[PDB]
Amino acid sequence: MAIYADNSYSIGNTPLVRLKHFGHNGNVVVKIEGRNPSYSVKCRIGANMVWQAEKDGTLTKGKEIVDATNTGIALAYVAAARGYKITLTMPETMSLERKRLLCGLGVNLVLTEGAKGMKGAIKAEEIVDPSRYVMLKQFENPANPQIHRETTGPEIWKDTDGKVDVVVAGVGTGGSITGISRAIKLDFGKQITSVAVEPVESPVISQTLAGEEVKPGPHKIQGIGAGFIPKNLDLSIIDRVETVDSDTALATARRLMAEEGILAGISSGAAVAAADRLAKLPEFADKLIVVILPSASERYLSTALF
Amino acid sequence: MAIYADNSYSIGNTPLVRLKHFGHNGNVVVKIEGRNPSYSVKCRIGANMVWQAEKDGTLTKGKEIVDATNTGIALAYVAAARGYKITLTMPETMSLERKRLLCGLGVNLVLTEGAKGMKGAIKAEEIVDPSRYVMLKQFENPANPQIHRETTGPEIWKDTDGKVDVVVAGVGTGGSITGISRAIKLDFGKQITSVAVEPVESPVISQTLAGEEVKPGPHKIQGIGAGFIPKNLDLSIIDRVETVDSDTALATARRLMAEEGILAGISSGAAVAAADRLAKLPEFADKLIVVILPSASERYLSTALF
Amino acid sequence: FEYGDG
Amino acid sequence: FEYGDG
Ligand SMILES: C=C(/N=C/c1c(COP(=O)(O)O)cnc(C)c1O)C(=O)O
Ligand SMILES: C=C(/N=C/c1c(COP(=O)(O)O)cnc(C)c1O)C(=O)O
Ligand SMILES: CC(=O)OC[C@H](N)C(=O)O
Ligand SMILES: CC(=O)OC[C@H](N)C(=O)O
Repeated sequence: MAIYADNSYSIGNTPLVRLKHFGHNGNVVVKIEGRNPSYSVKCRIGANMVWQAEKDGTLTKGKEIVDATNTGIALAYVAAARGYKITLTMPETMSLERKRLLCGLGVNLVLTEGAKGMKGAIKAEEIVDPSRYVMLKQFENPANPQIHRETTGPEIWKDTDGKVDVVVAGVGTGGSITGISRAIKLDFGKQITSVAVEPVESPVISQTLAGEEVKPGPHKIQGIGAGFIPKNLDLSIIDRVETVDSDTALATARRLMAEEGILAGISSGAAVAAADRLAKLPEFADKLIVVILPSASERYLSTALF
Repeated sequence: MAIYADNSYSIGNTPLVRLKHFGHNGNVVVKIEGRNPSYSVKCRIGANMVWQAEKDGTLTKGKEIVDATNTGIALAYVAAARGYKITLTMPETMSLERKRLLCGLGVNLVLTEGAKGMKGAIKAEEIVDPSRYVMLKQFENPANPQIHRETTGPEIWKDTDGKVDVVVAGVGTGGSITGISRAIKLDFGKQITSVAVEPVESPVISQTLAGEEVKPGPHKIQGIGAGFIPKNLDLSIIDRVETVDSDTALATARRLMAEEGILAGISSGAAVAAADRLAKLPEFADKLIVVILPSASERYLSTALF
Repeated sequence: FEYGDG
Repeated sequence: FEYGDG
């Protein structure tokens, strides 16, 4: 009987869809993480961070969840499904529909100033006298990459029958590309190309790897470009870094909608734009490129996407 | 290789989630059709109606799709994915986010007057000099119930290991409960209880079956309560009809969100409210009740749901 | 007219 | 400040 005891266990098994108007002869395939319990890739880590914290006793009945953040919407539905209280912090700058959703899920919301971005959101460590609160810390909590190592990567391996050659993923916390790369490279033993994507507006991974001045900047690609290197980004399994600009990312997401019939978020367009560039290099012509589409476009109705 | 050639083939395989704060000792289970390509149950019929129309030559390159309508958003992403033009009609009264979504998908939109409702929307048969246009007619097109007979019903049978005793579904076109009931009753041979749900504001199925005056009325449960008996509702496999009021349906959807962590639409709350009532009858105590949750709550951010 | 009646 | 820079 495939009946889940609560919504948190229904995470993953997202589909692979071949692109028709990007890439070269179908070499670009997308993984639609929009099709998850709270409709983003973060559902996977919202569940596992809560699960793991239960497993080692730091999360118990009567403790209240805290973190800074789609991760919020993920933790909120998990908190609701499993019966936890939850306070959150989010940059004010994020789309209204994720603001609106959190309130309906029972969250104690606390917006933070947009100019300070995620660093400002992480005004959350402030929040956690302990004993009552527990902060889950998505940017460094290893339970974030390991759910991707346990489910998302294996889903990609199985659905491609081991044929995946390249994985393209935008980087926020870095959990996705880390767990996925570790699974396919270390668990399944295949030397793929792991491609991190970041905004050209805030290319801190590129600058770091080049031994250059780290200069983050503001951008419109919600989800990625934290402005620093997160602990949950394993630089050692990253083979390549692609940068993408906001306008192109937006245009690409619109194209996914109107030309492919795929309802994808802003960061999904960035990831595909990056993948499309690699896919049109002759060196990648015989390569199957798998691209993570982290979220769905209805969570961006209030944004420059529409 | 589980890679879909376009987004239309990725329909279905939606999850079953056990409810914790409804029913009696876990006898209520929900099927989350929010987890579909365009995030509603209608994805299934958007795909199959287009597929079937291709298969018998009425839909060809250069023909333009028409119908009246979530079905719109379903046909739109399929039209985009497979390369068809599409005009639609929808009652003005429907949520802004489904209006907004259609435009981004490439649709030629035409809103109709709310007081006239769906009948008014079906100002669409108007639209189809033929030869160019083809109307798919979801309220009578048999390809609507048969995709539910081919996928949704079998998904329910398999995931419950044949243990499903009751299926609760709201009725719009009637395609869902018809195909599902036919599958489980005729294909798998199990005499379940098929429960149609309609608004108490517009109980035309109840009135018809009672041989009483059919008096439809206005209501807030988007998706169901067309105000007439659709051809795609097979009355012969309907064992029971439950009515639910708008306020209770809204309250139930909010509860699903805040207490179960399930992001469900307005009609999903109606279906669960009906199921909950049956589930608390001693005659249904040893019965596994499966409830269709047709859509997801972010498509209702502009509604009385929020 | 909410539904609407049609 | 769009991103934001943090
Ligand atoms: C950091 C989170 N978002 C992750 C994310 C990402 C990046 O995924 P990883 O964190 O696993 O790198 C990409 N695109 C979108 C829309 C995302 O929400 C958050 O919701 O706070
Ligand atoms: C008639 C359509 N909707 C079907 C529907 C239904 C009813 O499903 P069936 O048409 O299969 O009966 C229930 N709830 C929601 C939200 C729905 O969108 C339409 O989108 O026009
Ligand atoms: C969705 C949100 O803004 O969070 C994304 C991620 N925390 C980041 O670096 O922005
Ligand atoms: C979502 C929409 O309004 O359509 C639902 C269905 N056509 C009905 O009877 O209302």
